[PDB]
Amino acid sequence: LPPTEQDLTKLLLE
Amino acid sequence: VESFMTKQDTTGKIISIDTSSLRAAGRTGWEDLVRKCIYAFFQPQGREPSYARQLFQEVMTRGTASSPSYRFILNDGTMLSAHTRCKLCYPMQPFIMGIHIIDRE
Repeated sequence: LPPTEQDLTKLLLE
Repeated sequence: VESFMTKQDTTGKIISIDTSSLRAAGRTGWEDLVRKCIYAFFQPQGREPSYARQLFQEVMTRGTASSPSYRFILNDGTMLSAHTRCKLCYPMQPFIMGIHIIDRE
Protein backbone atom coordinates (compact mmCIF):
# COMPACT_ATOMS: atom_id res chain seq x y z
CA LEU A 1 0.00 0.00 0.00
CA PRO A 2 1.67 3.24 -1.11
CA PRO A 3 1.72 6.29 1.21
CA THR A 4 -0.84 9.00 0.40
CA GLU A 5 -0.08 12.74 0.22
CA GLN A 6 -1.42 13.12 3.79
CA ASP A 7 0.71 10.16 5.03
CA LEU A 8 3.80 12.02 3.76
CA THR A 9 2.79 15.42 5.10
CA LYS A 10 2.49 13.78 8.57
CA LEU A 11 5.83 11.92 8.33
CA LEU A 12 7.63 15.02 7.13
CA LEU A 13 6.46 17.20 10.08
CA GLU A 14 6.53 14.67 12.96
CA VAL B 1 26.00 11.66 -0.33
CA GLU B 2 22.58 13.28 -0.84
CA SER B 3 20.10 10.83 0.70
CA PHE B 4 17.19 10.26 3.07
CA MET B 5 16.16 7.38 5.35
CA THR B 6 12.86 5.65 5.93
CA LYS B 7 11.56 3.21 8.50
CA GLN B 8 8.76 0.81 7.64
CA ASP B 9 6.87 -1.62 9.87
CA THR B 10 6.53 -5.25 8.70
CA THR B 11 3.41 -4.38 6.72
CA GLY B 12 5.53 -2.00 4.60
CA LYS B 13 3.89 1.15 6.01
CA ILE B 14 6.35 4.00 6.33
CA ILE B 15 6.47 5.00 10.02
CA SER B 16 9.23 7.59 9.83
CA ILE B 17 11.37 9.56 7.43
CA ASP B 18 14.65 11.29 8.22
CA THR B 19 15.45 14.24 5.94
CA SER B 20 18.40 15.60 8.01
CA SER B 21 20.95 14.87 5.22
CA LEU B 22 18.78 16.54 2.58
CA ARG B 23 18.25 19.60 4.81
CA ALA B 24 22.06 19.88 5.33
CA ALA B 25 22.71 19.66 1.56
CA GLY B 26 22.18 23.37 0.87
CA ARG B 27 19.63 23.04 -1.97
CA THR B 28 16.04 24.22 -2.09
CA GLY B 29 13.20 21.91 -3.10
CA TRP B 30 14.00 18.87 -0.94
CA GLU B 31 10.36 18.35 0.12
CA ASP B 32 9.29 18.06 -3.52
CA LEU B 33 12.35 15.83 -4.07
CA VAL B 34 11.39 13.40 -1.25
CA ARG B 35 7.73 13.13 -2.33
CA LYS B 36 8.65 12.61 -5.97
CA CYS B 37 11.30 9.99 -5.12
CA ILE B 38 8.97 8.03 -2.86
CA TYR B 39 6.17 8.14 -5.43
CA ALA B 40 8.56 6.91 -8.14
CA PHE B 41 9.76 4.09 -5.82
CA PHE B 42 6.15 2.96 -5.30
CA GLN B 43 5.08 3.13 -9.01
CA PRO B 44 4.40 -0.11 -10.91
CA GLN B 45 7.31 -0.96 -13.20
CA GLY B 46 5.43 -1.73 -16.41
CA ARG B 47 3.93 -5.21 -15.84
CA GLU B 48 6.23 -5.87 -12.89
CA PRO B 49 5.56 -4.79 -9.32
CA SER B 50 6.97 -1.47 -8.12
CA TYR B 51 10.49 -1.46 -6.70
CA ALA B 52 8.90 -0.79 -3.30
CA ARG B 53 6.88 -3.97 -3.48
CA GLN B 54 9.83 -5.99 -4.86
CA LEU B 55 12.18 -4.76 -2.11
CA PHE B 56 9.57 -5.34 0.62
CA GLN B 57 8.95 -8.97 -0.44
CA GLU B 58 12.70 -9.64 -0.68
CA VAL B 59 13.69 -7.89 2.53
CA MET B 60 11.05 -9.75 4.62
CA THR B 61 12.28 -13.13 3.27
CA ARG B 62 16.04 -12.57 3.05
CA GLY B 63 16.79 -9.63 5.34
CA THR B 64 18.22 -7.23 2.73
CA ALA B 65 17.26 -5.78 -0.66
CA SER B 66 18.33 -3.22 -3.26
CA SER B 67 16.65 -1.48 -6.20
CA PRO B 68 18.27 -0.33 -9.41
CA SER B 69 18.06 3.34 -10.39
CA TYR B 70 14.63 4.90 -10.95
CA ARG B 71 13.98 8.41 -12.30
CA PHE B 72 11.61 11.20 -11.26
CA ILE B 73 10.86 14.80 -12.17
CA LEU B 74 10.95 17.78 -9.88
CA ASN B 75 8.34 20.51 -10.17
CA ASP B 76 10.59 22.66 -12.37
CA GLY B 77 11.17 19.83 -14.87
CA THR B 78 14.49 18.73 -13.35
CA MET B 79 15.22 15.04 -13.93
CA LEU B 80 16.87 13.09 -11.10
CA SER B 81 17.41 9.47 -10.25
CA ALA B 82 17.69 7.50 -7.04
CA HIS B 83 18.09 3.98 -5.83
CA THR B 84 17.07 2.31 -2.59
CA ARG B 85 18.67 -0.23 -0.26
CA CYS B 86 17.03 -1.70 2.81
CA LYS B 87 17.61 -4.02 5.76
CA LEU B 88 15.35 -5.90 8.18
CA CYS B 89 16.37 -4.91 11.73
CA TYR B 90 15.57 -6.78 14.95
CA PRO B 91 15.86 -4.33 17.87
CA MET B 92 10.21 -3.21 20.10
CA GLN B 93 8.94 -4.75 16.85
CA PRO B 94 11.18 -5.51 13.85
CA PHE B 95 11.38 -2.71 11.25
CA ILE B 96 12.75 -2.12 7.74
CA MET B 97 15.38 0.58 7.38
CA GLY B 98 15.79 2.03 3.93
CA ILE B 99 18.25 4.50 2.51
CA HIS B 100 17.36 6.37 -0.64
CA ILE B 101 20.34 7.77 -2.53
CA ILE B 102 20.01 10.62 -5.02
CA ASP B 103 22.05 10.92 -8.21
CA ARG B 104 21.99 14.44 -9.67
CA GLU B 105 24.33 13.73 -12.65
